[PDB]
Amino acid sequence: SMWTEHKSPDGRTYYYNTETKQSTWEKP
Amino acid sequence: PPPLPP
Repeated sequence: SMWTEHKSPDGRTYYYNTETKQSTWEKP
Repeated sequence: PPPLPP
């Protein structure tokens, strides 16, 4: 729960968990 | 903005 959608500068789709404050790759 | 994952 609590995630953010952003596009990695390299040209990828990454997400950031704002529930624990961590960075993750690909939809969880 | 949030940091990118490794």
